[PDB]
Amino acid sequence: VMSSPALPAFLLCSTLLVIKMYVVAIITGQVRLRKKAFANPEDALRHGGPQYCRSDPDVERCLRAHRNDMETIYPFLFLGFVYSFLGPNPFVAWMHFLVFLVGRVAHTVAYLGKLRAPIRSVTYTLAQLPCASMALQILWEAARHL
Amino acid sequence: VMSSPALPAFLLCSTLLVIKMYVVAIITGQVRLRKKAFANPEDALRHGGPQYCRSDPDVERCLRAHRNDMETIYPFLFLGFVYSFLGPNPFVAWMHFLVFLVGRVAHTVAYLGKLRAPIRSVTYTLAQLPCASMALQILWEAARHL
Amino acid sequence: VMSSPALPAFLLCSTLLVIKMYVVAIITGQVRLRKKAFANPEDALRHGGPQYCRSDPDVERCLRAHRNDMETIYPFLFLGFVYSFLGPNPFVAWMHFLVFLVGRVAHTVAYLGKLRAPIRSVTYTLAQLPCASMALQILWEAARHL
Repeated sequence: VMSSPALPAFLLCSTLLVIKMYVVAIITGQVRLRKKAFANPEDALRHGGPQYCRSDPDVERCLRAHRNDMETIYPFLFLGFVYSFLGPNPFVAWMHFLVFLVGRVAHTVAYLGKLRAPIRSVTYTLAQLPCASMALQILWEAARHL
Repeated sequence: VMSSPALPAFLLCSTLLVIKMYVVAIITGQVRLRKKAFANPEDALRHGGPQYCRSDPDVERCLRAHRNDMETIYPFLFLGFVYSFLGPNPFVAWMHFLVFLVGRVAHTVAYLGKLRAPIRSVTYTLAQLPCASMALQILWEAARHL
Repeated sequence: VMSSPALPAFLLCSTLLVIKMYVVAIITGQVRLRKKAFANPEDALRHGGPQYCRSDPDVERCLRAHRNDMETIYPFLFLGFVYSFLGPNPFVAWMHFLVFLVGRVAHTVAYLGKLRAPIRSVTYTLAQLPCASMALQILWEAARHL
């Protein structure tokens, strides 16, 4: 965890984000039960009948939040790990990681809370700043070693 | 592959899971051809006409299985790799990795086989146990290094 | 970046692919605005009214391209990283990585450009060759260390 001074910060923020995605998956399963909206007939028939094999607007929203996480956290997991080893200023580094962690946690709150536009979209942009900063840094760093 | 005693177990289980996802992608393409259900008009027009640009319940099921894999295996790939280096008891470690591998392989069998509830849901929960165990371990380990 | 001779090639191709996915996300947001097709009512109400909470065929296509990237680049990110450390012939290695990079960049061009079948499907198969080559190599390498 100490092979770079930035790596505990990265691993802390990264695993909190993975746990955070795990929390989104739990919430999705609870909305499915409460609105009785199942994607599979074998699920619906178990919970009351085939008419519960149906889509629901609130389940659809949960699925959109999880998908957006996969579009952003998974690249951060690669980028921040590699960036951790480009020996960033460990302050700047956890600033990157913390900005991303705080922005992504805020993103999920704005999506599932149905918060008015443009809250969700602002949080997405903030989180992408450290990632973009990290990807450019890694690119020059790798490019100049070719 | 030996920078930690847990790492061959992790890499073996991890790559089997990646190959397993690759197998799910192959199956999806075969259902699309057999039911003639294409997502894109350029695909449909190539296979018989625009009326084959259509959704199918069995293709939809394949897409749900692949998506659930992305929600779970990809975090395991990060978590199990990092956990491999927290020097777990290499028995416990491959127990984590094997429980996850066996549970996820069982999950895909239950989804695409249309197995009665709650088989698919039980397999998902078993696989998430080692991941949750791994994420908590990594969190304390990184937190205490900050 | 030099802990293996294959690793700069891998990191260069990998981050270009991550940036490439980031570009796909940007394009998706622009199609949503131009066709006025929003997935959330809080978004639609902000851009003209609830009738703009609607699906669009061109937004749907962008989402399919991003999803396919997640199915393929994310495993490459794991596989190519690990393969980088199995000390491949650094020529073969960047050949793997370059074939994947060039194939995946071509895949996105064929999807969003609505190119006639089977262009998109050919590019997907080319990119999967190095990944399959990498996964088999990692599997034997890890299996024989168990």
